Amino acid sequence: EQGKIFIARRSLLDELLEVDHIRTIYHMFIALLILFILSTLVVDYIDEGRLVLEFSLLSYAFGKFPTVVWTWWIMFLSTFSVPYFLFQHWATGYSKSSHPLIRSLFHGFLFMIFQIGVLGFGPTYVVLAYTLPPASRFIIIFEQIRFVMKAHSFVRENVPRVLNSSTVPIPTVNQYLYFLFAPTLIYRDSYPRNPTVRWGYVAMKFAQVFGCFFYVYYIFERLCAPLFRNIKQEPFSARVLVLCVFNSILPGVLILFLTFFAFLHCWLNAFAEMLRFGDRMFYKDWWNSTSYSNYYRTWNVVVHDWLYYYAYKDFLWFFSKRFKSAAMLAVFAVSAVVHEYALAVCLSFFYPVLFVLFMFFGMAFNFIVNDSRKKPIWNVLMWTSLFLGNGVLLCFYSQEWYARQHCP
Amino acid sequence: QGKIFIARRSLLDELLEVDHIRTIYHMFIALLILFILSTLVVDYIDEGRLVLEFSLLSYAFGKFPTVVWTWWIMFLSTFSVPYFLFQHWATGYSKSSHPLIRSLFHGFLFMIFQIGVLGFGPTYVVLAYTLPPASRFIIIFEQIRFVMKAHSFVRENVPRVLNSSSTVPIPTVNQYLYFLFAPTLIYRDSYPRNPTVRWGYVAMKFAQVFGCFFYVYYIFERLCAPLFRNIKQEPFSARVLVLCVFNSILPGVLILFLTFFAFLHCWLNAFAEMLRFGDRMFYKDWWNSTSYSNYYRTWNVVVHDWLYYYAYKDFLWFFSKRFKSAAMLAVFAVSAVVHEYALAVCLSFFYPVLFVLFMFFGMAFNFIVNDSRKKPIWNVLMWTSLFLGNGVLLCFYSQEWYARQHC
Amino acid sequence: QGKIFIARRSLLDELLEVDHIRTIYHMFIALLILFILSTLVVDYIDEGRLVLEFSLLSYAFGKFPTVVWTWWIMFLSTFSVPYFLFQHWATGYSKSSHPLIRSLFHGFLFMIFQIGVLGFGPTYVVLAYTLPPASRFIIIFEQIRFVMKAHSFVRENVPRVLNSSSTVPIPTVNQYLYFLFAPTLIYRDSYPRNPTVRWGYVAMKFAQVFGCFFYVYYIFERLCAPLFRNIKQEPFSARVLVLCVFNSILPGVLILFLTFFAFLHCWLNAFAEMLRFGDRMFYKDWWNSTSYSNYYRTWNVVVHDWLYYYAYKDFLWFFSKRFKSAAMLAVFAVSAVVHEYALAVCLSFFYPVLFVLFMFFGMAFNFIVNDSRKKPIWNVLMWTSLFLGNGVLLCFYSQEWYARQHC
Amino acid sequence: EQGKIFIARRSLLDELLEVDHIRTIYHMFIALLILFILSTLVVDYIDEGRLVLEFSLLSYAFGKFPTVVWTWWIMFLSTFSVPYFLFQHWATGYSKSSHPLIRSLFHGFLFMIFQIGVLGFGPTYVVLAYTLPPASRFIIIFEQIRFVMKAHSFVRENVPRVLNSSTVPIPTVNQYLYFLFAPTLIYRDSYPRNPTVRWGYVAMKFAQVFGCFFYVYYIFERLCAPLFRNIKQEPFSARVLVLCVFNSILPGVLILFLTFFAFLHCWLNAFAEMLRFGDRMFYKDWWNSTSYSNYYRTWNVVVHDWLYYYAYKDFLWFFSKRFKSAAMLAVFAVSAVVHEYALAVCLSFFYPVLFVLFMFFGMAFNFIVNDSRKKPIWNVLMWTSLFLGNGVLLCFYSQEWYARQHCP
Ligand SMILES: CCCCCCCC/C=C/CCCCCCCC(=O)SCCNC(=O)CCNC(=O)[C@H](O)C(C)(C)COP(=O)(O)OP(=O)(O)OC[C@H]1O[C@@H](n2cnc3c(N)ncnc32)[C@H](O)[C@@H]1OP(=O)(O)O
Ligand SMILES: CCCCCCCC/C=C/CCCCCCCC(=O)SCCNC(=O)CCNC(=O)[C@H](O)C(C)(C)COP(=O)(O)OP(=O)(O)OC[C@H]1O[C@@H](n2cnc3c(N)ncnc32)[C@H](O)[C@@H]1OP(=O)(O)O
Ligand SMILES: CCCCCCCC/C=C\CCCCCCCC(=O)SCCNC(=O)CCNC(=O)[C@H](O)C(C)(C)COP(=O)(O)OP(=O)(O)OC[C@H]1O[C@@H](n2cnc3c(N)ncnc32)[C@H](O)[C@@H]1OP(=O)(O)O
Ligand SMILES: CCCCCCCC/C=C\CCCCCCCC(=O)SCCNC(=O)CCNC(=O)[C@H](O)C(C)(C)COP(=O)(O)OP(=O)(O)OC[C@H]1O[C@@H](n2cnc3c(N)ncnc32)[C@H](O)[C@@H]1OP(=O)(O)O
Repeated sequence: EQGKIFIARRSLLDELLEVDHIRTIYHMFIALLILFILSTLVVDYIDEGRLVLEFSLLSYAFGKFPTVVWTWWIMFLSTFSVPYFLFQHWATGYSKSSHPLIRSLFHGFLFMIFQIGVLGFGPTYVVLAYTLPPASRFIIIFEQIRFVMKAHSFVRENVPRVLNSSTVPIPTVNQYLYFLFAPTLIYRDSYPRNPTVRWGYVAMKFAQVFGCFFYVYYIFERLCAPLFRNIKQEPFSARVLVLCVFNSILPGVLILFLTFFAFLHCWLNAFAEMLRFGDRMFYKDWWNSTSYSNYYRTWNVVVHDWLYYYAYKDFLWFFSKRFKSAAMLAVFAVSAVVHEYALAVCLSFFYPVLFVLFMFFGMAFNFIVNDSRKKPIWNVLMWTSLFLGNGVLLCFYSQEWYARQHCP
Repeated sequence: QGKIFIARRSLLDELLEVDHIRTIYHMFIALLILFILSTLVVDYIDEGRLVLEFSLLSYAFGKFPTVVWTWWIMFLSTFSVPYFLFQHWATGYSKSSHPLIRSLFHGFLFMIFQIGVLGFGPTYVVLAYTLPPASRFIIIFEQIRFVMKAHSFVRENVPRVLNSSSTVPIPTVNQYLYFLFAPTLIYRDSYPRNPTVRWGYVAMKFAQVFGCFFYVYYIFERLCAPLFRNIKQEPFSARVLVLCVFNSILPGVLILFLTFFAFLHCWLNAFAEMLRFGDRMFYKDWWNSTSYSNYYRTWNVVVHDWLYYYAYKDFLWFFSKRFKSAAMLAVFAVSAVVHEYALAVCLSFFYPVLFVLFMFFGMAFNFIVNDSRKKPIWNVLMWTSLFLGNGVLLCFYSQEWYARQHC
Repeated sequence: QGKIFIARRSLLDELLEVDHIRTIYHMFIALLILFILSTLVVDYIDEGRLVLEFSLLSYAFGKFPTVVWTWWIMFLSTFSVPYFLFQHWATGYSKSSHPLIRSLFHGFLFMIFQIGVLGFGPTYVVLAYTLPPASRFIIIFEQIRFVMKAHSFVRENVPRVLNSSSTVPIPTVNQYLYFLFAPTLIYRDSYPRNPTVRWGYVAMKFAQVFGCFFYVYYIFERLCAPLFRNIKQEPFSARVLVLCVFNSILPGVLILFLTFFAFLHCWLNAFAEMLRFGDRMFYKDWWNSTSYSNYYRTWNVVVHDWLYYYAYKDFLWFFSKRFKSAAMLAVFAVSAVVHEYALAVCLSFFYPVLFVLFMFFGMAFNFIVNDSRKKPIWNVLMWTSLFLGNGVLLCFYSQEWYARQHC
Repeated sequence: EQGKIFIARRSLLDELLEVDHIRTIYHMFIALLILFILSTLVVDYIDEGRLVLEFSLLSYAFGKFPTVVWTWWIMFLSTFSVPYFLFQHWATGYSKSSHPLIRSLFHGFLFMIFQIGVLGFGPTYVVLAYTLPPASRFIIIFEQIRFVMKAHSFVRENVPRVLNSSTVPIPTVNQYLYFLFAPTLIYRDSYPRNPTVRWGYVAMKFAQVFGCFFYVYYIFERLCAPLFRNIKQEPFSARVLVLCVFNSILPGVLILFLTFFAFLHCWLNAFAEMLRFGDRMFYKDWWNSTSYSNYYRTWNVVVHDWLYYYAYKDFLWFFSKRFKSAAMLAVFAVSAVVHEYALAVCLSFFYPVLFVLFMFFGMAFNFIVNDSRKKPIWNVLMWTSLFLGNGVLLCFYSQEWYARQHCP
């Protein structure tokens, strides 16, 4: 059935991390992390005297922070106010008059131009006018996509209701405000209250997300930054970009793992705890996934859920009756266009082949493990090829952005 | 009393096919192969040719034909003379003039065998040619194995015939040969028979032992041979010893895990598969262990079996069980002396305190994690202390070897 | 058609316990031990210390670790790839697109194995290091053994599956391993099982092989090494070659008898005893043989088995049986080529006429004693001609080697 | 029962030498003999040019041959005539008168003094007066012992007959003459005639005995003679007599084997064939023997038969009833005294410990193989000790004769 429920709970990691053997693997992992930190520290201190811990990169990336604070505030207030009261005025007087669609088309057009202009351009304008640095630029683009999807959902959950006729009204501002912070992207008025906020627990999760971000940042500064200088100096057509596409694979793996952990688990669980959300199914065991059709285990449930429900459904609805292939290619096209837009405006670089090559590689992997081929040789090969290929194309992307799209 | 076989599949096979752990495992193998491939193609581009040439291996293995002929001697000697002596002791018991003179003389002859043929033969042939400390390890390994199997083949049958009618059973040699190759150190005839030997399976396990030995070799050389030479040359001032302890951690734990795997799981399973042994209880889940007194979980059970059953029980029988703590101290002492002998003879260096400090460290760790603290903070601290302690103590050991004995 | 096992106890054991022959045997052993003791105590008094120091042995054995690793390679390779290839050929027969393309490709792969891995691998590894002509002998021995066992393991099963329902039987490998160690060269599963292995008996047989090898060594060195050096130095003029042929007779026949014993009786029985093989038909009574055409009595049957059953039968199948003589000539040719290859490669000398002249000599001897002459005069003349002929031809061979190739 | 019969036939070697495997061993043995001869010949000819074949030793040993011819002729005629006609006159008039033993004692004393003087001294006198060389001296002593035993047998076979009373007379001279050449030492008048004399067969046997004697002689000259020179020069107390007591063992074995073969087989079988004797059991398979008591397999049947029947029987008769040990020691003493006499008069040397030490060694061997010890280790040890010990004591005998009983 179509909808959203609250069965799964906690997460998908807190379920395991108290299974004895997995728990001890987890603790060994933490121990190796902390000993790697202490090793780098007290092996580049006694040898260079400085104990560097360079805080250069983020001090430039975060860039103009008060501007993103101010624009995020006005954007939150816009998304919190204008769609709410707009729909409020909308539904209350739906079929008192205007037996044709005139009222509908007109006000829906007002809403559409609101979204596209104010919520599409306003952020894009304030991010391309001041030539924002990517990190803060990424914050703005990210929150703008978030608010676009949340507004589309708040108006997708309630317009088929009022029209089927009593006439369901808009909900309380005291619940809309909450939905604007809920760890989800499907509007519901029904959210289960966990018993109590555990202030110690949310403090621990905030500590974990901040420590995870700082460890990500430190590993970056120490291992991915010097690579970036040495692809900074001579980037055009050296055959020694190979030297580092064979030298950032492992910290690329580490960054992937820790950014997933931090953002998809600690951040979301801490906000859930401060709000007592209840579901906490923010990710699936993506590593076990095998194929796209009917069996995909997304690594991000919120985005996959919104995507499926609000694009694929209505696309099979409108397009045709048996052209599933058309509708699936359509949801691929939607995801591709929005991802390319995000990454392009975020990295001042129009290079649209990244996502589509990602999907070709996903076809490759899924195929080489979806011929009923459980044989571990093929799983190991899939994993090596995943790591290697994502590193390869990451560095080719960084190269093309840095050399051929920098120099004439 | 008595050890009797039940279980199977070690722990790793059963544990792995749990899907999450199986994918963790495949990720680990992918990271290993990518690590070695990347390391290779990074130093083919920054140095020239391949930087792995198998240098230290040939110096380690050394006098191999010596070890093959001494292994045939030791094996043949263990196969015949403890067995022949025992079969001679066997038939004529309880017909003597004096009840025990036959025993005194006969057990004297057997002790002579132990201390001379297996106690001196191998150690003499290893200290004559001053063998390279790897093949020297092979020989001392085999020597303690054969000494323990002989002590077991006698302790498993002598008390049988002695108590009394046809009370004197003595087992066929055709079983003794099998036990000389069994994956255990308690003599038995009670070994079951998996339906077959799976040649594809032993092919895989032997390929796997070969690959893991090769890989530990690669890692060890490239990642701590330079550190070894540095701790050799200038070993006195604290700077380089700190620099070494704080860089001998990650490949340290890596080679530890890989050698534990390749030897306690893969090698033993290849052989037990070839001999259809059944009880593949070769290691308990070391990583979850708690403390010493009760419910200890050893990381290899065969030596733990022998130690418990053939030292603790018997020092109980020697001292009334009110001074059990005293009896317990001696098994500590036996384990200490045997390990100190092994390590010294294999490393031409008499440094006693290694094992006793390792035991004090294990005691401190058990104090950290036990008492049902179970707090992840204490467990993480225990793991960091284990890794770092193994590092620092290996390095202080290799220092006292490189410095204050070469100097 | 088909060889099937019946008999036992070679010939020597049964023949010996006839009392007269048993006492002849004990007299022989007494003369051997008295000969070596006397020889020793005569040259301890006329020279000083013991004159036996094992000089030429170490030069003969030479590159042993090379031969152990190439033996493991050859053994493993023979164990797996003929077997694996065959099991692959097995399951899918009679499902092909073209009836025989699968065969053409598959048999090509197997021929590739034979000629390259077993036809070149061992010969390449023997001619690379220019191995000493004793270990080189070990390797060529093992190589021809494994080639013949592979040809047999294929000729014993391919014609089975081919003729046609479940007509395709393919035997377990756990049997293939046993046949790779059996004392024969016709693959079978039909091997019986004497009740047990008799460890005292194999102890005796291995002590006996060791002693007989030692003794052939002693005799060979002391009695024809000086003659070897003399035929080396001045080999051209007839004087020393006459002097050598007329002194290479008695230790010649002695080492011949002793090596025949130690290898065809003792070694094979030790192994067949270890593997409980049963049919100990390892040699027919060579000394009573009569002629070639019919009722020939070979001195080792295993090679004779292979030769007859896998060359003569098949050249019958190639040429209609009216030119059987022509078919018979080819098995002569196959035996000649294989022996010439063995001897040349093992002795770095291409002298073809050795085997064909030995065959002409055997023909002349059979003409001497056969035709039911049976007169003791002709039999004695045959034996003198055999002993003397073996002597003279060995010496002309060693001359053409020492002289016209070193010169 | 006591007596002599004609069951066994041929010999004990002709029985085997047509068993296939033993036959081929025999032919290999002959081949090794002839090839050893050709080797010595054409390896000391091309190397020394002489092809020596020294005929020195026998030309001195045989010595005064016409004297032994003449004395053997007169001795044969004596043994052929005087005991015959003496007993003839004896028995014919036994109990016609002389009811007491006077006739008996008197004529028996005449016979006894005949034997001791004429047949004991006459040969001993003609061999010690001309100081005969051992070889011919050996012929004379040998034939004298032979004739003594034959006369004692001819008078032992017929005196208990005439006295038990008709009165059995002496036999025909035409049969006595035959008995004086029969290959035996127990007088019988009953000898089976084989069908025919095989002149080719007796020619072959004479060829075999002459070739055997010449091969014995050649091996002696070549291998035992140089040893004899090197114990000739410095014989007193060297410790290098050991060098050759460890260097004549094998040709001592060969001489033993070939002298046994030749004399006990070819000589006796050829004379049997020229006389068609019938028994031809001239030796037992002595190598298998194990002990003296009840189980001895003598290597010489004629002498063992005479010894037993004509010494042991009458010694148990006269001595006592249950003192078998006494009677056995008595036959040992008789054999010892006669053997020591023979060897002493033959080698101009009184050294009586040889035979008794032989018998102690025989005790040793028989004991170490008569404890039900079939184990081949003990049989091999017995054979090695037999060869070694007989060589040892042979050379100690030759030493003592040559050095301490030559020099003052
Ligand atoms: C740690 C990750 C490392 C990754 C490394 C690279 C690996 C390769 C992959 C790389 C991905 C890109 C990564 C970029 C990251 C950027 C950064 C961000 O944070 S952006 C977020 C990015 N995440 C996406 O964009 C999701 C990617 N995938 C998708 O967009 C969709 O999930 C997609 C297109 C794969 C979904 O496909 P469906 O909806 O189109 O198609 P259907 O399953 O195949 O077909 C319809 C059938 O499925 C049934 N179905 C679907 N869901 C069902 C359900 N829940 N229950 C029952 N039936 C269901 C339907 O009922 C129908 O079957 P009936 O006809 O009914 O039999
Ligand atoms: C190739 C040879 C190499 C030899 C190398 C050295 C080896 C060691 C030996 C070296 C010997 C010496 C060599 C010298 C050579 C010189 C040169 C020459 O040509 S000279 C001739 C020399 N040959 C002798 O002189 C014979 C040596 N032996 C003897 O003289 C006797 O044969 C002797 C003393 C051993 C015979 O002993 P019994 O007659 O004394 O004694 P009994 O068997 O032991 O006891 C009586 C019991 O045996 C029964 N008995 C005897 N014969 C029997 C039979 N045929 N059938 C049934 N019962 C029989 C009797 O009935 C009685 O037993 P109831 O009381 O009846 O139960
Ligand atoms: C990958 C490895 C990681 C390395 C990192 C090192 C960190 C430090 C840790 C360690 C590494 C050491 C490195 C050395 C290398 C060696 C190489 C080898 O292959 S050797 C293997 C182990 N090495 C030993 O040295 C043996 C272990 N040493 C021990 O301490 C013994 O195992 C010991 C002393 C603990 C044996 O046990 P107890 O002496 O503590 O026993 P009681 O105190 O008598 O307690 C027994 C009680 O338990 C009951 N019990 C019943 N069933 C039991 C059972 N199955 N096991 C134990 N107890 C049982 C009995 O009924 C009894 O109770 P009631 O008090 O008498 O009433
Ligand atoms: C200690 C040794 C002494 C050395 C001294 C040397 C002196 C000289 C003598 C030789 C030493 C050589 C030194 C070389 C070293 C080699 C090393 C080894 O390990 S190899 C071993 C032998 N060495 C060979 O070279 C193989 C023997 N060589 C041969 O000649 C073959 O054995 C050969 C050719 C004789 C095979 O037999 P066919 O070819 O003569 O057979 P057909 O003429 O076809 O007669 C077969 C007839 O017999 C019937 N038959 C029935 N059952 C039979 C059976 N069991 N055996 C044989 N024939 C049988 C059949 O039905 C057929 O009759 P139907 O004419 O077709 O009607």
